[PDB]
Amino acid sequence: MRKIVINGGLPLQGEITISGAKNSVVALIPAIILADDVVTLDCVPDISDVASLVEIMELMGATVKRYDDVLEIDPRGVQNIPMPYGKINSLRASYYFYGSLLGRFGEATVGLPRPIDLHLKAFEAMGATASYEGDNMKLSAKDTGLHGASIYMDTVSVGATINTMIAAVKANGRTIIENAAREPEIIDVATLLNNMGAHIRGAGTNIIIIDGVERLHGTRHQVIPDRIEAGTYISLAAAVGKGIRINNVLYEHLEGFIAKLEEMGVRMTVSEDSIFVEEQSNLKAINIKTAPYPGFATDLQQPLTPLLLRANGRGTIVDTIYEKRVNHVFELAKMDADISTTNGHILYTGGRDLRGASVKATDLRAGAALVIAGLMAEGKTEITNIEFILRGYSDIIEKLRNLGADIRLVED
Repeated sequence: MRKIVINGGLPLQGEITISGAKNSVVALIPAIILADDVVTLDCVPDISDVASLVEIMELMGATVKRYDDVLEIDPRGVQNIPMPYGKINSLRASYYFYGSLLGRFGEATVGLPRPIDLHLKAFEAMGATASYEGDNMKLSAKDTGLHGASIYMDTVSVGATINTMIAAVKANGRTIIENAAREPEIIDVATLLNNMGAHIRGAGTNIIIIDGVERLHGTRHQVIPDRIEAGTYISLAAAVGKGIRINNVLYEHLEGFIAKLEEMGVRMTVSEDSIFVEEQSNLKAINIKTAPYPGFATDLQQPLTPLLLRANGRGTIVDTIYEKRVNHVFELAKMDADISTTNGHILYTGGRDLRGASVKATDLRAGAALVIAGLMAEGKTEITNIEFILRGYSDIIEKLRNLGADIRLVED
């Protein structure tokens, strides 16, 4: 079993590039099926989910050219065929094919082995009912096709919002989505569709209005950066770096995260789609309270924690999304960090230097914190159970080594 060995204390310096948003690309790819021509995607992350999606597109009749970070997909040869369960079960959001095939063919036969009910509830309003026979579900629209409807999301859902929006652009009439998700991935998908010739308004707000169109042409879209991976490296560069420029990062997708950094005293210049983090000193301890977008992302409270340990004073970290996301606390405490837990609150007192130890990555974002803390601590830090970290952050070991860090993979 492999592990990450880190000798910290060294100042980091150089350039680093953020990969494409995973949560966005999984919706962009199946949405291409609606197009009548080739659609090109730029800045596509090289992850297992993308590779899996490409195989499915190819199995349904789509030709795909893959090179650099670019995906050229021709959806013209896509056939209306059922999707086998043994090919879609390994997918994150395979339900994004639902709204895709509904707008394209008016039906979708899916294999079965509940947050998916909100998707169906929206499809129901658009005249699409789901039949169940054996181990298969077939979403079938009316003979006239999908039609617009006033949909109020009883629960804020990123998936249900996107899936509804995908099936709405090629429907008949006006579709209004109230209480919709405001996440950046919603805007990214809507941007792709609008550039294909759709009519989407209010993307990014609580009210999205879609005016259906008959045909959709091709276009070229650039996938938005992973805002979480961005905030991870920004927190890293501020903690141990002395001059790191984070490339391919949208400042407008980290409004809440940036505001908290400025409260600490984090100095940084912003130009183009990049952020240059200077060498930090005299940081102030702040309080963190996670919230739905554009609130403080719950997937950023852990990678920010080591930077808070660099700060001076005491603060409090509260996660309203996941009240039990504290599996990083004990591991950081093993590195001589003044961090503890009570109820749901995460107490911390930054200021004192950390010491290298043998820690285990419990989850993805927690392990990212251990890496940052590993670069801070004096001595050697060995992190076990890191297979999901290497998948969460593509080429992370090489990226940090190019920053001047003594990070290394050891297959034990």
